[PDB]
Amino acid sequence: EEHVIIQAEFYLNPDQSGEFMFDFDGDEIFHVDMAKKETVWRLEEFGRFASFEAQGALANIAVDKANLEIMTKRSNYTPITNVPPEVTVLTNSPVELREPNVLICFIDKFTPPVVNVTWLRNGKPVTTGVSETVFLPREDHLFRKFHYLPFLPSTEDVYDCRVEHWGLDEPLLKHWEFDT
Amino acid sequence: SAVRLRSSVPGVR
Amino acid sequence: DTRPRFLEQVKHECHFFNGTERVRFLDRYFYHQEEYVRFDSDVGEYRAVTELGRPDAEYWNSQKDLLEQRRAAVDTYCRHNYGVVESFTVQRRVYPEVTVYPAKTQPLQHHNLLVCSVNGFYPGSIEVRWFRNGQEEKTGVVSTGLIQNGDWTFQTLVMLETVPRSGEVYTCQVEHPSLTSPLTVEWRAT
Ligand SMILES: *[C@@H]1O[C@H](CO)[C@@H](O[C@@H]2O[C@H](CO)[C@@H](O)[C@H](O)[C@H]2NC(C)=O)[C@H](O)[C@H]1NC(C)=O
Ligand SMILES: *[C@@H]1O[C@H](CO)[C@@H](O)[C@H](O)[C@H]1NC(C)=O
Ligand SMILES: *[C@@H]1O[C@H](CO)[C@@H](O)[C@H](O)[C@H]1NC(C)=O
Repeated sequence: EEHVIIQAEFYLNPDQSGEFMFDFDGDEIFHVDMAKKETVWRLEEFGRFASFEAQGALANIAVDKANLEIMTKRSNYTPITNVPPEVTVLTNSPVELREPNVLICFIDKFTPPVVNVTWLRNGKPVTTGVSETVFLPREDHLFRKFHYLPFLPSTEDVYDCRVEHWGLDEPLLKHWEFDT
Repeated sequence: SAVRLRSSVPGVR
Repeated sequence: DTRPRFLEQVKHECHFFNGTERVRFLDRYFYHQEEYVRFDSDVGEYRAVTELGRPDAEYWNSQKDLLEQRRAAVDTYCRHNYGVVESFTVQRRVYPEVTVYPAKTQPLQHHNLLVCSVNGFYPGSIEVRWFRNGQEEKTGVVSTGLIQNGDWTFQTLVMLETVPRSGEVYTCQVEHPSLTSPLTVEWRAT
């Protein structure tokens, strides 16, 4: 195949979280903000060329919720087995002192799709300028997710991405600091 | 141009 | 929070071969990670994947209207959506930025690793090769592999283990669909 486009949905109990997104070759085209009932394009340019009626996603998620009820009963209430994430931290670009860069925390191969992620700078939580993706589907039907932190590289700062997941006994910290 | 969804189907109760 | 979790997933998949010349549609339902029922356009009806999906396959297959919707999906859904998004997905081309810098395998030793950092490209298909004085070096090459950045760009680091000698010129060469000829970056010792 040359390309694959997937409309991927999930609903999770008891959290009552439901997601709806389109994927092209492993990248997100858009997702629907369920609470705001709005289409969120992954790159802003996408929305100048295409549209999506967010309301339609809500109806599908409602069906998925009802289907989850049915399937939970059919399975004799067999719950999901937690699969803890693999976590990697990297930069967007080669690091140069005081040249703006971005730390990426890649959280991969996990389920259920619930995680707490914190960026730490010198052991302290930081939130200025941070961003993140929704939960993205994998071909093995686990999930992946990205978190981002713009930063100005210095010899004085160290960073960690701290990830909490029910499959982990303790939070996972992955470190980054300026090399040499 | 509008992206179209594919509906999800209610299962048997 | 130790409460048990229960997950339903649905993936409506469109697979494209040679543009939209050949298209396959899969309608897939999952409980946790277990696919339990699917419609494959190659077949034209729902089929249970596990015992859990048998009731749905029979029920859904009894709905002629539903089946005709699904049988038309390769056209009304897959080919349609391909047309809508192709200009910024299928046709997306972003050329790589290429940087070469030296590194060390062990702290005490002289620079003995050359890193070719290839950043920001799309799509994922890429070929990176190392050359020493115009001759390709295939030994001592290790890579991160292809890394998705999550923002419609990729990166990869391709390292060459080598002991640079004075006078030598190393070249990292990159081929990619966004390029019309190989992109090369040289590094000279020292
Ligand atoms: C993410 O962190 C939140 C805390 O804000 C966790 O939510 C709480 O978990 C504790 C532990 O069982 C419960 O007693 C609370 O009732 C939960 N809610 C709140 C508002 O505190 C959540 O479990 C964490 N998620 C993961 C995946 O670790
Ligand atoms: C649930 O229990 C019933 C009754 O024993 C059994 O027939 C059925 O196979 C069980 N389902 C699963 C998914 O184990
Ligand atoms: C791809 O599609 C074109 C028509 O657009 C056709 O001429 C060509 O034969 C197809 N390729 C193959 C390998 O069949």
